[PDB]
Amino acid sequence: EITHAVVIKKLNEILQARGKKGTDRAAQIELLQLLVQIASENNLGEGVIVKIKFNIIASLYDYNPNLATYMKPEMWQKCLDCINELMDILFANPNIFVGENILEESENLQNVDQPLRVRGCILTLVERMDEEFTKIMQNTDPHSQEYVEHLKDEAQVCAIIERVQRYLEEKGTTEEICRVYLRRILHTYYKFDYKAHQRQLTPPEGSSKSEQDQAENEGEDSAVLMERLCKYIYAKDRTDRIRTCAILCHIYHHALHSRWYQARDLMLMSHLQDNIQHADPPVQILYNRTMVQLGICAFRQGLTKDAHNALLDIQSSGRAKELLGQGLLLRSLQERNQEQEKVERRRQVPFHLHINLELLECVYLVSAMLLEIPYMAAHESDARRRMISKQFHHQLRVGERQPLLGPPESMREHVVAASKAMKMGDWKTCHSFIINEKMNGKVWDLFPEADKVRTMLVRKIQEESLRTYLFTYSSVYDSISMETLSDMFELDLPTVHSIISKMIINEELMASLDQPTQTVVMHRTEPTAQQNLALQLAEKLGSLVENNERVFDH
Amino acid sequence: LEDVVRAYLKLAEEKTEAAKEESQQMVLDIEDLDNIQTPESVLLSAVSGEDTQDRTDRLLLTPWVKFLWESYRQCLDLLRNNSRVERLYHDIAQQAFKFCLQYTRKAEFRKLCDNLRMHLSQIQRHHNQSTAINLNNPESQSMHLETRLVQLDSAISMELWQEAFKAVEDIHGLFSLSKKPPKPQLMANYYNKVSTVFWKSGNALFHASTLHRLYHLSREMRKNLTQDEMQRMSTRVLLATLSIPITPERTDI
RNA sequence: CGCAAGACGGACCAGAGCGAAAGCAUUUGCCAAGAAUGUUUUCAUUAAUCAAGAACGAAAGUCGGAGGUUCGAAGACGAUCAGAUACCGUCGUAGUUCCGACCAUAAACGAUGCCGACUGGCGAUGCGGCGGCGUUAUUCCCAUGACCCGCCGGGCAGCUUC
Repeated sequence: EITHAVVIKKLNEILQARGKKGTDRAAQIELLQLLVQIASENNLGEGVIVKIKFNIIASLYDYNPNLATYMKPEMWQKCLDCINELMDILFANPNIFVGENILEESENLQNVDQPLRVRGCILTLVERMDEEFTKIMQNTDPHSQEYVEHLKDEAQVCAIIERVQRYLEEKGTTEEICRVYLRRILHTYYKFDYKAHQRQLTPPEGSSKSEQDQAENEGEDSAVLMERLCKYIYAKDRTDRIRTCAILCHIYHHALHSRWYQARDLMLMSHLQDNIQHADPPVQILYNRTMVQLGICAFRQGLTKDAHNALLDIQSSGRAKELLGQGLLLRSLQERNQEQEKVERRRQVPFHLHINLELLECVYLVSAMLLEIPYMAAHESDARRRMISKQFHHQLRVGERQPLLGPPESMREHVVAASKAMKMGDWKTCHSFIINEKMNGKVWDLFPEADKVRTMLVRKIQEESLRTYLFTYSSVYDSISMETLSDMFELDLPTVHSIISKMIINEELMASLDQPTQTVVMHRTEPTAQQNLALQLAEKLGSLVENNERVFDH
Repeated sequence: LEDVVRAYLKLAEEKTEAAKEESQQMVLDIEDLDNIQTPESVLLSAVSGEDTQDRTDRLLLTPWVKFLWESYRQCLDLLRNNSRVERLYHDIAQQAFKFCLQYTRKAEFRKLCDNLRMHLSQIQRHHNQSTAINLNNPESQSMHLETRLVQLDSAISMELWQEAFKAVEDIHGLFSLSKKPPKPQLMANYYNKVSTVFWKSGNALFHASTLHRLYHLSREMRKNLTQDEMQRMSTRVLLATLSIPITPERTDI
């Protein structure tokens, strides 16, 4: 009430007992409130209440008996109100209000150390608050619902982090802010096709042409912008644990929002296989996590091969469980000890970042399916020496050896179901699992590109089923109306040309192929060959192992 | 005990009835209440979520279900996995089955497991003033048919199959250790039921075989059952035929 | 059954605690003070005991005010006794209580000066700190609470012996 000296000193004497066993611990906040609502004067400021406001939203912190917990949502909203007000005071104004002298009024805090990281004590807060929201999105549970007002606080913290971004006098512009940017890209990165294509497929000539719509279309750019920008603002730190972290989040953006090409490029350039060894165990989880979404967007671009090799490394293991921080101590026998797996529970992970594992499973098992069913059709037409264990061969085998399967009622069984249909070589059986189990199962219902990936699945099935059919049937043939194959497997002649052309070249068939006449003339024998080539092999295997038995001996 | 424990499970059943309706009329309409466009944060979690009714029915119904299940498990089970007389057990089993059918299905695995364990303890236990097995087909046949019908329909209801298999195995074991008596009714019943439930899953071969078996049973039951109906014979012959002509060879890929 | 006055803090209350000694028990708040323990903080011999001199010092008593229920020197009675100015019963003044000045004494006794070093064993108790197989409180979970076991300080005491 009298010149900002009694006031300041009582500030001192309240921000002193800050820690000890006698805290009251909530009526320090209260008493900071009783030097503000009874702070009703003038110039002096609006002005220097800002900083007190820090300290006091810092009361709006420290009440809390420790770091593991989560923050009564009323406390959460009070926090917000504080921070929000302490954007008010710190747009309008610009003087920087724990230093830069003016005329005076009315300080002194040059005299302690630097105006400026106590100026930079607003980014601190807001990062803290990000983290507190994160601690939220762990203790609330899960499929159901307190949940939505909490999602709404999440909206609002989106707000906050946005705000904490445009402002930046920092020391001016570029050269460290980058971490606001970091937070902001951590709340841009795991978002969606629909908001990378509200710019592109909410119609771009049907949408408003208003500066605001450009700020929307630029808003989709603004994260992949801060890549290009704030590399140098980090660009500048070589620290492997932030480098290997950041780029993994960047490769995410590409494959989903845009080209899978750029995604494929970026990891292949970086070579972060070596670098994760230098990195600490959160970034291990990011490495695994990024590998998921690339084998996903392999299957979405429609490439069986790359989706296989990508999702292979995960499906060699059953650790995606413990990697997403979900693992029990006993869920086979392996996963001891108690106090150490809790580290994962404390560090990992919000529910809104997860993916379905049955998706991941099925997407892997289906990619391999189109590769391996022609492969084994070829093999059991006596091309066998290429039979490889510990692969989809095995994963199909364990489901194959059920004496008792009727209709499939598990996603495994729907894969087994479509597999049997592919063996028989009827398109029909593919469509069963691709429609029905994808509605069960909601493997279908998680992509706007399921529309695309339908067509990608279908024509491949129709081509490889034709191929599995041909691997058996071609002994029986004397010739073929190639026109029939086009009509029957629902393909067209230009493609069926190119297919049968590729086939007879590279599968090394004894067909002669009249492409203008649309005729094949084959006559490749013999059914007794299945025995004869088999004992010819059984024979030939004799001398070859025998030379090792020689070369050992000598 | 009969009056008390029946009145207990009856009070718990009504709390769950009220708990669902409550959540499924007031709170379910509160959920999808109003529009249904843009959730602000409902679309983002649409990549790995479900509907709002399951999302908030878990808040106000799951309790009832869980409670009931636990009670049924520890009730008769953890208080009457055997003993001497007193059926009520059949009623309890029926209730459990109904619950499994309606609410969660996983309960089946637990319930089934417990039942099997209990049957093993006795059948392979015999050591207490319990039931003096010998020629008491009453309780025997009772429990038998009970579990049977319960198991059969149960599996052939929630799209289960392993459960049905376990049930059949158990029945077979009972017949093995319960083949000392000639044979009462229900036999034909169960036979027909099984053949039917089969039909598809397995080939109409083994299914048709079971059908013919039931047809033969209709002969014995006839001489003993006495069924003056031509339509019946017709239907029988029809079922026989079909189950027969259907597949001439299996594709052992 | 209600009201008033003054006095007084039971059982709980203990070879228990605090204070230099005299002493100190109903609730709650305020005011200043102190011991022990913890500390890889500070100072660097600043200490020990004491003529002169100084503070506090039960009860009774004295002086001036307030108060005066209860008990009660003195005193008046009733008994007991040869006698009975006593022990016992009734009444009762000063005093007993509070405020302000005096008085300096007690079996003010552990009848045992103060400071320092060394020399047996054992089980407890009050306070602080530290270590631990566990039960127990709550919010579901190492906040700090209670109970159990052990260790290290200093304190009131006890038991045991060539």
